[PDB]
Amino acid sequence: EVAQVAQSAIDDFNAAYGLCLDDDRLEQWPTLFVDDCLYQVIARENVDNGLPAAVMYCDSKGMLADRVVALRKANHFNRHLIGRAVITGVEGDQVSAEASYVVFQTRNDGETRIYNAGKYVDRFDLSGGTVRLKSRTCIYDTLRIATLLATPI
Amino acid sequence: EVAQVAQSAIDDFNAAYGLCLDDDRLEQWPTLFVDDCLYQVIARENVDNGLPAAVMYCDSKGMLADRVVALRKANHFNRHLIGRAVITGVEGDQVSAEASYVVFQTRNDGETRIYNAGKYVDRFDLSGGTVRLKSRTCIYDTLRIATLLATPI
Amino acid sequence: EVAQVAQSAIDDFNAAYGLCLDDDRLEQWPTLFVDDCLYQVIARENVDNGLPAAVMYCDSKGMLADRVVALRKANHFNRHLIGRAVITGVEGDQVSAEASYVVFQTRNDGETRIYNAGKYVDRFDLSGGTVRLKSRTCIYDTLRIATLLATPI
Ligand SMILES: [Cl-]
Ligand SMILES: [Cl-]
Ligand SMILES: [Cl-]
Repeated sequence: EVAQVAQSAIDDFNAAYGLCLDDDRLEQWPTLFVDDCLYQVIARENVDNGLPAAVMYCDSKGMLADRVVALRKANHFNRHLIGRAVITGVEGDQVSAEASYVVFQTRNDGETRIYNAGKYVDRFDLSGGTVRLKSRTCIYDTLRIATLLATPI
Repeated sequence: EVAQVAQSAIDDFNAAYGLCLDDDRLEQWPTLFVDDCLYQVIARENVDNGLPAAVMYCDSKGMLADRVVALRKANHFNRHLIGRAVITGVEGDQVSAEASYVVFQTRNDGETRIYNAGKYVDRFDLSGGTVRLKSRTCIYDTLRIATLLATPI
Repeated sequence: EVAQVAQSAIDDFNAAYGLCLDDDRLEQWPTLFVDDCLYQVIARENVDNGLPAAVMYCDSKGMLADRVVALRKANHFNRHLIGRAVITGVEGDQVSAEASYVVFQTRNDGETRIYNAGKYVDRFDLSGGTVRLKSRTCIYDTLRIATLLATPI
């Protein structure tokens, strides 16, 4: 029962996380994390390098918010499909999980292409009747990724 | 418990809806709607225009059935992946929800391409021990879409 | 309740099955099947031919293991997205189900492409407090598929 509850909570979180970004409700995105959080976007191969280079990196909620503010100030259509989560550990109301994802993007030419494929590797805080990310690492396969005014994965 | 029940009902509906179309069981498709229904397929940008042009439009079950009949009479391989649904409102046994989707298509050259990416915006009727669409709007990103003898999204 | 239990078991199985292959934990893959199993990969159109040609075929766990051994001995990045399962029959603790899937692949040029789209047609053994495949047929749309040292779908 407790397993089913955490599974559903995390899968609901991921569905709403994808729709928040795809709908361009970027202001909601930082609220899905705890204040003292970690969000990063790193290439699959870099997750073995001595110095894993993140191409997007936020080590506080303030940095998440800074990104949303900048994206609004210095103003494609995105679509996430996120797989069902695999829970990989439970220590009380802290739950680790992973879920595959693909972000599809449609630009001005009108063709929808695969923009970024990867998997989320997460630590969720399920305390206090809520579901928020303590840490999310987007471990990605696709080489080309936006480096200027990039919308979150 | 009631939330879990509606969530599961809608996610089961979407899984079976995608497989019905992909398997070419087109005769089942109109049965997934109530009689006095609305099905439409509209571009993301048109959902702000003064006159949102739908490229596929049915305002009764009779129109759904008319499409299936025509597709059979005047005879690609499709594959849907549908995200988990986000329930956006509940008024008794009427439930609104949204779910991301991508339809992949394989034509005679054998390459599988992204045909149509979007999100379903739905009103479900969960009354009377059943799950049927009152209305489904497929809000889509991908520019090119079939305009002759188009299979439903 | 029993329906919800089988649904969750199968959807959890599929999530972990995709991640096992994508993570290159190929040694886990044969363990997801019973010993006297059937795994095959067959083109959609061949599922009507008098002699349906399978392009990947294993009729025991020994054959599954033989493939993993060969892949290790004679050494792309893959990403599965698997749809929610539709349960198509239940005879005690043997359950038939189907689920759409797309395997995305990223090769040396760095572009992520659609490698293989299809649906799983499965017979699950849910006896003895466990979830294992009795048979899985991957019925696929995409023409080009690896024929040398192919990683499982
Ligand atoms: Cl920037
Ligand atoms: Cl027509
Ligand atoms: Cl081989």
